[PDB]
Amino acid sequence: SEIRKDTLKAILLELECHFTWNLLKEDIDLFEVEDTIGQQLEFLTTKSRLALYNLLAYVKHLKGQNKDALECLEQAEEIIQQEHSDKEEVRSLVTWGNYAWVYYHMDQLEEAQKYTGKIGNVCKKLSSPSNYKLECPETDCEKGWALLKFGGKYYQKAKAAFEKALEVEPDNPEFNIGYAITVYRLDDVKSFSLGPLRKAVTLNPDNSYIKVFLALKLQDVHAEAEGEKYIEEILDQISSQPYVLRYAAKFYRRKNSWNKALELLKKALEVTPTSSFLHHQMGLCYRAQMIQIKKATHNRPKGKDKLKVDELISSAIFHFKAAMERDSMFAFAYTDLANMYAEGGQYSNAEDIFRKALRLENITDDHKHQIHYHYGRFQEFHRKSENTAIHHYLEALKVKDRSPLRTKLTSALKKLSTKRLCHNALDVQSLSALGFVYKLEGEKRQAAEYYEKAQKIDPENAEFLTALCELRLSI
Repeated sequence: SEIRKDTLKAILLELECHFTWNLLKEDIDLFEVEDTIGQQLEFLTTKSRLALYNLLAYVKHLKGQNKDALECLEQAEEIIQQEHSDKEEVRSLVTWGNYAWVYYHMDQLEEAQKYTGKIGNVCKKLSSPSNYKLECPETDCEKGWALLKFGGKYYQKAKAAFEKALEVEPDNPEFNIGYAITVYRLDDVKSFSLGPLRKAVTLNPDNSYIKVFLALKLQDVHAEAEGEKYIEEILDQISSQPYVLRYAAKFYRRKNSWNKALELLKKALEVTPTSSFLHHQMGLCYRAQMIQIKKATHNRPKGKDKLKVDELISSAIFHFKAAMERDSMFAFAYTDLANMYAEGGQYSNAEDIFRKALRLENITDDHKHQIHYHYGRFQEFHRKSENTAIHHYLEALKVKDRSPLRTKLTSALKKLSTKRLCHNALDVQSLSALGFVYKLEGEKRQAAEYYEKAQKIDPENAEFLTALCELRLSI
């Protein structure tokens, strides 16, 4: 019954849980996010797992695995009853909301209704100003973690949420970890997060997770020795924790300690061998060492150095391929592989990989942006095909017009267009590109001038029509 389903849905929309927090699947690589959560769950004391489990449920639902979501929620509830607490029913609200939603998506409306009933009973007994939600620091914290896990588009939101929690308990250890981590990811380099991370470490003395990020930030601001002291402080504790291991390995990698990084990444991979992220990290290690050697030997490594370089290239390729095999949506692996091929002169291979990458549909717009950027670079400096380079820089801008890559893209587009003017009138490609760039930079008259020509050459082009229709609104 559509009527009953919508009637229930109206209530579901009032709840506080992952299903009402605007966490768009399009914004993430589902398999990566699932991998990340699984890694954070490893050998983690059960108590600290609640939020993870709730989030994992939502993620399993996003993957079309509602039963696995049920399993995750069963685990979350068990964690809740394991804490024996007089904050129990309150602590169960998110889990219950997720239950209600998951049962709704399984067309099992009465179950869902049971959970909305429990939630409503709790809200009424506590005389909440809302019928199906309850103002709660814990819930703000949980939402903070969910947002943070959905990536760069959500960091500001995450910060807001942690701050709300922090407004109630400013010295709560967990809230402080979430806030500090969020400001850390926002730092990507700035170091606004240094104070917050120091405080978070102070409030969580035996927590490896927060210390590794303090170490990474200390490294960022050229306080390497202190950071390394933190890393050594957590080494023994993290030997079964792939998630912390990979950041410790990152610290070592950035310090050029290749074998230390590889040692930790190998332990991590032994915990979670299905991980694309971990393979990709290994490949990055091999690659960085190879680059360091080529640099030192002025691009002519001899003897042992030569052997080592070959071996490193093969290892890097191996790991980027492993990462692609474990998650076809893991875009960084494709572009790193293709770029390594391109550097070695292997243009046919680079092209195979790039083409696979350009044909992926269900990846995020950020990844697509970057893929187009890299393929355009490949076209400009290796193929020497300025037209295709223009096409892809343009695509990169269309998909995501305000990123750290915006100036590179716009300047490159202007430069390549001007180079087109050396012997020929502008192609429709270059005209389109300049129209786009100038419209984006605010030069509406010039943009309009370029689109007029683009149109005159291609009269039925819907893009030029729409651009002109829009531009004629101005001034």
